[PDB]
Parts: sequence; C-alpha cells; structure tokens
Amino acid sequence: RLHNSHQARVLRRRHVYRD
Amino acid sequence: HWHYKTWQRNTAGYLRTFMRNKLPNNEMIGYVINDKHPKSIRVACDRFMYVMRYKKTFRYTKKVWAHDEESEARLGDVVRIQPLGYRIGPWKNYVLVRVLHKEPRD
Amino acid sequence: VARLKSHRYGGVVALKTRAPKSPWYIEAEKEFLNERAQVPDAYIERWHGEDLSKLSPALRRCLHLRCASSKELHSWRKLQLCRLLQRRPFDTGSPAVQLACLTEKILNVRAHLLRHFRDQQKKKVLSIWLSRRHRVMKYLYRVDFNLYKYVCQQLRIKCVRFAIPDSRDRQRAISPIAVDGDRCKFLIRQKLWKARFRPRQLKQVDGKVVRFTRHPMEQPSSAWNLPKEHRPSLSRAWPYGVREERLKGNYVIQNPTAAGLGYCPAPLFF
Amino acid sequence: NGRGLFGIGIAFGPSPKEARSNAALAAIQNLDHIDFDVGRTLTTPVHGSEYSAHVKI
Amino acid sequence: GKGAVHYTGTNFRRVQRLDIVDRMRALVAQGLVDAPLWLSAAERAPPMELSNLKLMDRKVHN
Amino acid sequence: ISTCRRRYFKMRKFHKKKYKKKLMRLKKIPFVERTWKTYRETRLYRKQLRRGLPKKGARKLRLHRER
Amino acid sequence: MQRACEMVVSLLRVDALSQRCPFHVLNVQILDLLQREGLIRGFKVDGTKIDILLKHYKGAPVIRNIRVVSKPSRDIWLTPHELKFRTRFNTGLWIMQTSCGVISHRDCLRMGIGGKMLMAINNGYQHFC
Amino acid sequence: APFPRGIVKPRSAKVRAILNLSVEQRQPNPLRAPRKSLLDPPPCVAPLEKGNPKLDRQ
Amino acid sequence: CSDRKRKILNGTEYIRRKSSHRGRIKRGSQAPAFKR
Amino acid sequence: PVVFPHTRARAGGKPIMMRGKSGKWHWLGPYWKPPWAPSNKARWPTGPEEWAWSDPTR
RNA sequence: GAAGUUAUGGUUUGAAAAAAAAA
RNA sequence: UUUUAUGAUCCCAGGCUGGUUUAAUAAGUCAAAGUUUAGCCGGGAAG
RNA sequence: AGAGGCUUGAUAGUACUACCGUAAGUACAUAAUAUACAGUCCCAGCAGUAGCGGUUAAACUAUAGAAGAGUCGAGUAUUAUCCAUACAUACCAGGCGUAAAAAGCGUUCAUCCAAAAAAU
RNA sequence: AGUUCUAUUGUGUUAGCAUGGUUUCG
RNA sequence: UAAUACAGGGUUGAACUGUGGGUUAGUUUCAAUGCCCAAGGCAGAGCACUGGAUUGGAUACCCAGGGAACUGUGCUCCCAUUAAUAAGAAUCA
RNA sequence: AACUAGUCUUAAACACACCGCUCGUCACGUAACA
RNA sequence: CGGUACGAAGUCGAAACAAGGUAGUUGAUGGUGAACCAGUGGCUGAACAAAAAA
Repeated sequence: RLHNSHQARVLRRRHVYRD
Repeated sequence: HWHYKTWQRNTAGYLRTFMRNKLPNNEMIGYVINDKHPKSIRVACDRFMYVMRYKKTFRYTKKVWAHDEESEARLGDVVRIQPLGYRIGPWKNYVLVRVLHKEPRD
Repeated sequence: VARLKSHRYGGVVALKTRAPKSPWYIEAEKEFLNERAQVPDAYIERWHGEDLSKLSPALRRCLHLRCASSKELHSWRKLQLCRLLQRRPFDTGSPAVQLACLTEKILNVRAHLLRHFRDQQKKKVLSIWLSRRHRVMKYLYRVDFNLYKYVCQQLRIKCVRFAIPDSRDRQRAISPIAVDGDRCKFLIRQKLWKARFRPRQLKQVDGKVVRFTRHPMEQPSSAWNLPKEHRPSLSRAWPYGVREERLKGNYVIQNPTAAGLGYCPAPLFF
Repeated sequence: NGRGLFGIGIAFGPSPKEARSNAALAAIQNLDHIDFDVGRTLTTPVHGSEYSAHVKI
Repeated sequence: GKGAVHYTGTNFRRVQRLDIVDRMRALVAQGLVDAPLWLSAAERAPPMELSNLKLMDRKVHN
Repeated sequence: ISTCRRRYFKMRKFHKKKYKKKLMRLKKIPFVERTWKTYRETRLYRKQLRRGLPKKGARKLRLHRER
Repeated sequence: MQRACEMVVSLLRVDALSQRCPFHVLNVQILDLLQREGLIRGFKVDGTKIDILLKHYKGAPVIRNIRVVSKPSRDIWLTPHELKFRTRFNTGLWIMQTSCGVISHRDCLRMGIGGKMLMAINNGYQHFC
Repeated sequence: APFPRGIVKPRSAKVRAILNLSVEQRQPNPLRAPRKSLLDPPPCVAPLEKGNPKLDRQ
Repeated sequence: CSDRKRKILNGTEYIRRKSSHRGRIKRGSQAPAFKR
Repeated sequence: PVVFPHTRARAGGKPIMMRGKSGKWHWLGPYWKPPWAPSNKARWPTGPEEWAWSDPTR
C-alpha cells in the first residue's frame, strides 16, 4: 500500500482501534 | 499540459494510473475543506500522475467547488462529486453525488 | 559624467534590543505564579483520615501540603486531575488522563522557567512535552470525539480539531503553545517581526535610538477566534449568501488557536 | 583449456619475458573449474564488479 | 565510492566446493589429465559433504 | 581537506580581508564608469533549418518539453 | 513490503544453516512460493519472527542472488506482453503478486494477467528498474 | 579521574593509534564480511630488500 | 557545498554577505535575526 | 499476543558537552544509556559483589 | 460540445487581495 | 471572506500533435524527452 | 591511374540486419615497400590530452621519396549542431570517513513511507 | 514507545560554605 | 563535581494504555570565542603600545610594564560549530 | 657528553630525493570583470 | 578605483612541509613593506616527555 495520503488513510481503516 | 506517447500509453504503470484517475461519468472523490458558504463545498481530491523517467507515480491535490443542494457535507467529510459542464455562479462547477465518510458531529 | 559625490553613511543606527514586557504582561505572569504557588488544604500522596489519625497533630501537620515540596504539590494536583478524568481508579495511561498530566507538567515547567529563566534545558523539555500533548490530543480526537470535547472543556484548554490536515501557513497553523491560553494570555499570539514586519526604531528618554527585535505584545481581545453573528449579505465575501449558522453565530471553528493574518504564535518562552 | 578450466596469474620479473613466464606459471597454479552446461548456453546474464571495473556477459 | 561495503552481496563469494572426485572427473572428461588408477576407487567411495555437517554446529549457553 | 590545501584558501581569504581593511578608513565612495551573445543565450534556440520559423516552437527551442 | 525487503537480507545469508527474518503474511506467502520452487529447505513461524532453514548444494547456497523490483516507495506493474519480454531467456524466479495470489512469472504468463513484480531470485543480471 | 572537559575525535589512523588504547584489527563481522582463511591469495607485491627487487630463481 | 564551501573558504562570502555575528569588518544586520 | 517492539528513537537527541572552558552538559549526562545498548545483565556479567549493599535506598 | 491533463529556463529577492479603521 | 511553499500575488521567453523501416537474443508498439509533405487551432472594422 | 580527398609517430577491433568454421580472384603470372632517404634545428613548425623539434626526426617540410604504403571513393576532408558512444543526466545507471558532499545540537507543520502488502 | 508511582541521582539553574593557587597586611 | 531549593533525563519494577510512528519547513528554543552594547573596574594574567636584549634587520620569538577582551534571561550563531562518519527498520545467542 | 659508518623506530607536502620542496610584497607586459 | 587570471623571471626576506628550527591551522579581531606576528576560544589536518603499590 503505497500512497497513504489523508484521503487514503481515512478510507483505509477497518476499525477505530488496531488491537 | 503533459502528453503521453503512443507506446507509453500501453504500459502497465500508465494504464493503472489512468484506471485510478477515471470513474464513471468522470466522477471524483475527495474531502471537504470549506463549508462556510450555503449549498457549496470546497473538496480536495487525490490525483495521480505517472512519471515515465523514474517509473513511479506521485500524488497531488485538486481543489474544486461543488454544489450541495442540502446541508449534509461538513468539513472533513469524504464525498463523491460529479462535473456539471457549466459554472453555477462564480465558483461552483461540480455537484455532490454521495457522502462516503462522515466526520462525527456534535 | 554628472553625478552627486557620495560618502559613507553618516548617521545613527538603532541598537537592537529586547522588547520590554508590558504592565499587563507582568501582571499576568504574577497572577500565574501566585496561582501556581497557592497551596490547597490537603495532604500529600494518598494519606487519609485513618492513616493520619495514628500520628500526632504536629507530625500530621508535617505531612500536610503546607510543609510539602513543589514536587509533592504537583503530584497531588495531577492525582486530582486523574481522579477527575480517569476510566477507573488506577487508570493513568488512558489518553484523557495522559492529556491532563501532560498539561499539568507543562504548567509546572512553565512556572519553573519563569523562576529560573536561565535553565535552558527545561525549554527543550517543554517543547518536547508540547509536541507529545499535541499528538495525544490528535489521537483522542479521532478515538473519542465526545470525550475529547469533555476533556478540553474540563481542562479549560482550546479544543483544537483535526478533521483535515493542518496548514503550512503560520497565520493559520495550530498552536500547541496557544493551547491552554485561558490560563496565560501572553501565550496566545504575536505580531510578525521579520523583514518588512520588523519593529521600527524609537528614541528612548535617555536620547538613544533602539530597535526592538520583537513587537511588544499587546493584550489579545477576548473575541479571538470565537463565533460571530453575521448580517445577511450577498457580496464578494459571501457570493452565495450567509448560512443560518453564520447568522446566529452558532458555527464551529476547527482551529481556535490560529494566530490570524498579521500575527505569529506566541514564543515558547519569553 | 577452452573447456572449463581457466585462470589468471600476476607475477613479477627482471624482464618482460620472465615476468610473462612467471605469470603463466601463476595462472597454471591458479586454474579453477567454471560451472558450464553441456548444452553450451548460459542460463542467465552475468555481471562482475571490482571498484570501477565492470564485466558483462 | 567504497570497497567491502556490499553486505549480502559481493563481500561474500558463493562458489561451490569441488572435491577430488569432482575435480578429477572434470579433468578426465576435458582430457587435461590421463585417468589415474585411484579414480575408480574414489568414485565408488565418494567423499562426504563436510560443509553441510559443519553447518550443524550450534552455540550453547553455559 | 588537508593542511597543505588549506593554506591556499587561508592566503586568499586573508588577502581579501586585508584589502578590505585597507579601504575601511576612507569615507568618499569611489566612482567607477554588448552585441555579442553569451553561450547560455545561444544554447536556448536551435539553428538547424526547419520549416521557416526561426525561434517559434518547442522543436526550435531547448526548453523542457512536457512529454 | 518493508518486511519483504527486509527478509531479502535474511535469505541472502551464507555459511548458515538457518536465519531469522521479520514476520508478515506476505513473507509467509513468498516463502510458500520459494519452498514450492525448491529454493529453501523449509521455514518455521515463531511469533514476531520466521526462522528460514536454508538449502545448500556443493557448498554454495541455492539462492545465489535476490533483486528487489517493487519497493514500498515505488510499485512496479507489468502487462503480460511486457512481463514476457522482461523475463525473456532466463531461468530465474520473478515473484509476481496478482489478484490470484503470489505466484511465479511463469504462472502469470500462462494466465495472461497483470501483476506486480516483487523480487527476482537467481535471475543473474536481468533488471530494468 | 581527571576532568578534561570533553573528548577528542581524530580521524587519521596515526592520531587514532596515538590517542587510543589499541588499534588492533578485530575479527570481521559475520554479518558484513567473510572470515579470513589460510587459502586467501597473498597480496601481489614484488619482494624487495632495501629497495632492490629480489626476483631470480637462481 | 563544494563550490559553496569553496567560496566560503576563499572568503568571497566573508566580504559580500551580511552577518548577524557582526564583526568590525563584515557587513552587519539591522533587522531581527532568524534562521533562513 | 504477538506485538512488535517499539522504535528506539527518543526525543532530544544524544548527550552533548558544551564547547569551550565551561564543562557544562548541553544535554544529558555521562551516565546516559543509549537505546541501542546491550542488556544490563550482558554489560555486567558478574553482578553485585559480595560486599555491595543489597538494598540501595539511602 | 464535456472531463482529465507533472510545467521549463532567466539564481531569485513570500505573502496578495477583500473587509475594518483613518481622515 | 478568498488564494497561498502542492508555489498564491506577480515579470520576460517560447502554438501543440503524428510519421510505418529501424541490425545487437536492445523488443511484440524504438521504450523518460530529438522528425519531415500532415492533424487541430490561430478576433473585428466601407459607419 | 579507369579519380580524387584524407592519413602515412604510438593509441581505438575497425561493429552490428541473410549466412553464423560446411569455402576457392584455389594454383600460375607473383613477390614487396618507408622506424630507406633528403631539407630545418627548442628555429621554422606540428599535434587530440599526453607530446615531437637541442644540427643523423617512422612526430615539422618534401611522394619523380618509386609504377611507394592504408582507407573511402564521385567523392573526400575541416568547422559547427546533439539526448556529444558508459565526460552513464546515474529509474535501469554515480556519490557524501580519508579524495566534492550529513545541516551546530534539537521541537514540530505539510508531504512521504511503515504496521491488516494484492483485493475489498 | 507514552502516563502514574517507586529506588537512585558527578545532568541544568540555584541563596549561602569548607577548602585552596595568587595577590595582600604585619 | 559537599549540603540545600527547583526542574529534567537515564536505569529497574508494578499498573495503566492499545500501531497512538519514522523522517521533518512558509517553524523556532538553545548554542565557544571574538565584535557591537551594557555593566562594573583595578585578585590574577594579558592585544595595541612603551623600553631591555639577539639579529645586516627585525614591526617577533626572550625580559619588565601594560586603561583592549576575561562572569550579561542583550545583540547574537561566523567556524577545524559542540559524542564522532544524519535519523529509523532488518540481519547476530 | 658529543662525531662518522651503519642498524632500528617515528614524521614527511622530499622522490632530480634538504645544494629538496616552498610563501608573499614590490617591479614587469597581455587581458576579463567591475 | 580596489581586487583578479595569464608570461617573465628581477629585488627583499624565509612563512609552511622534520619538533621546519616559536607546532600547525581556524572564528572574529589588533598590529605590521612582504610572507606574517600577538592575545583569546576552537580543532588535530601536531610534536616532546611520560607512573607499578602504598
């Protein structure tokens, strides 16, 4: 996963916490 | 503006960046960076270019004004917009299509 | 050739000097130091009635916070904030409690610097802790928005919002220094001072001309970055009208610590 | 030998001829076996580097 | 530039160990040496692979 | 850098400083009183005979072309 | 991706029976491909680390070279007819990631699918980026 | 011990040998370079005695 | 830095560049100092 | 649980002693342990001597 | 007719407007 | 209130695009950018 | 020589498209010439970085210096232009101890990358 | 890694003190 | 660098916490000496300068004396600018 | 305690090898920038 | 104007390379026909000399 821009990071989140 | 050559347009990197950029009806995705004005939003959209010389893709931002008939897109919400073909007033050029992610309110 | 014979500059050049603190600035500093020095009526650590009963009244007085050191008073205050904002009795690492403790530590170090203004390492420690508190606030904002608002309200610190990435313009950027600006009004803002914005020279009473490297800080308005009521309009500033939220003054400002056009954030320590 | 045994020798001498003879002796002592395929084709291209020297096969 | 800074690269040499049987078979096949008398016995009793067994030594805490 | 090489820069810097100090005393500012093109100017345009236009196109100039 | 570029180092060890590398599902899949291609004796998954038991032959190791293609700071993708040209006349293994899993360039060429070129094992001197 | 008010950082081998306890070459790092072995080829240096080359088999 | 440090070493900058460090021969800075 | 270790990057930097004739530490002191350092047990194999104090509290 | 389209060289010398106030 | 180090404010210089063959296991599109009949475009006025 | 231009001190593999040691301009005619020689002497001059010329030069000038020698050829050479051969414009494909290059030590914004790569 | 407490502080700023080269007084 | 006062950082443990980071300008806290400014001002020592020697000769090295500089929340970061050859991950028992 | 011949160590910007290498003002002509 | 690059080697000294005969050089200075000298703080791209234990 290359481009971790703001939009990309917002869209790439399965859950609130990464336990 | 940048022009790609015929052979360059067949490469996997160019094709994949073109695929990422394109959507049905030329729609785009972004997030709200301005919601002061009524029935209007300024949206920052991720856009990618493929540089042949270094064989990698970099991202830049496209900021446009869209029309929001209702008041449902606040600051920091991820939205999908579609072009109009005409400029409503001095700024607005796109139309809100849907809200993808909503920043919590209140 | 026709030309005016020129000569090396003959004149007086202003002496660069520090900007004096205004009376309001000095009074605010004294108020902060006095409030920090105030000692409440409580004991140190976690002694309570049964623990203190066994001792004699003189030794109980020795235990009381009046005899306690600054570290013990600071720990007591942090314990009180923790008990206010904690998940459970021993929760000290939850981001809310971390924010409270970092704020308390920042205030304690600011008081210590106001006293030992020559302690340089503590300014670096203060900058590090400001950055840590900024990160903790950014994390808590996303993790729990309602609790983030509640914690900011209880701590009386600016509730900065991280809905969209910050800006590269210092006139718009977030100010971790400006946070907790209610306590200290001198940690709010500052006028531009570089190149064309540098203060102009002034002739002092002694008769020598001095130029300040900084603009003397003026007391900021109480309406700094607060919601305003707007009248209906249709102009360049409002090319589509005014929202009812703008008319009523109920709208939200995500960066209440923004310095504003023509203003830089307040210095780390002055 | 032109079949899989090859070596290089560097040697000194009072004259160029004796230097060459000593170098040949050193090469004979330094012969090693090259991993060739009976089919007489390379399986991959090959590169060798030493400071600013580059060999390409 | 530098010299022996290429870890996991040209610093090490990944070359095969050719024992007596391998070297003599190659020499005979290429015809550089006449077949020695011991070669048949050596081939029928090939040397073991000592490097593989060497790689089996493990450091132990005392 | 080594000491032997440092001496050259030492001497030139010292000469500069000394010659400025020499003029430091004075107060009256001294007064001091091109068809040909430079190489950088010449390198901008191509002189090869294309179809007519001397310097009116990207193929005529040496600017970075977007492609 | 970072973990794979790290595991390259653990794979390129010499004079070692086994070596450890960082754990990741992508690393596990690449190790599966390598074992199916018979380049490692085996591997073991232990929490944060993976212990690769390497394979040797006549002293030298089986893995003689690793060339990294796709780095976490730059993806590399190829169409089938570009992959064919780039892997022309080479017995090395070019690891490809596709919508069908982590496979070899030969599987990718037979399938005619577009893939992402990760690593090249024993590819000699053959690279373009 | 004495208090020198800081340490020195010489770069040359000569000054490092003077100002360090020892400059003995250590064993190569197994993660960086291979171990030295008796089979390593000797340096290609002409044998000389007092500046004269001793190159004669008889 | 190569040509830049060469200019520093030969002293062109010492003459032509303002310095908030001042000195009796170097050009001075009449404005508040900041890192650039 | 399987959790990776945290980074060995720490704020402030590394100890610096002020240049000149002051002897003051511009940052940190001479007892600072860098994050990239072996274990205490590794660095002190012998452990406490028989004449050291079991309880270090003053 | 519409939607997307990396700027380059001349070394460059970062804030520009509106609004508020002023008389 | 709107732009702005993703280069705003604001000078000077330049219309863009295509051309088949093309040696070397360097090609299945000539492979970051080099063209040559051509393609697209390039105000208005007898007041 | 059916013809001229350039070279005639060392130095550059003189490439490369079908053929890929599977053959004859093979034999006779039919065996060679130039680090032979002449003019000048740190001069005149030549040359591409290196360099040559010090009164016996394969390095300057001279080809009846011989029907001389090498290449291309109705042409050939000099200058100029470049994406100027890997003076790798270094993504393929260069560097920053000592030879050019790590900002004086640090706190951060934006970007970038990491950890649930590819897919969702 | 971070927060709280815990034991330890040749770290930085601190009112004052013990000692000492040197000069001074007889 | 004794004690005391106020603050860090490091190390060890318990609890809490749960990818919350690595790098960093349109950023700014600190930073030898010198110079500018301000302070004080004769404990020591000490540029320029004076005079006692050596030297064809010295504007120096040697000796005697010496009003420049030697302690600052100021101005302030030039450098052979401070724990090194930038920071982080991986490979090792 | 000294000198020559060695022999050994260290330093070197010397290698025609300390009768070495090497710095600068002034003087002297041809030039570019200013 | 002051400085700078080329050819020439002329006068004046001997500043550096060895402990170069006063270690060198560096930041900002003071002084001097010239290289340079002096103080102060940096570095080593410097030498000499150099401990048993009561």
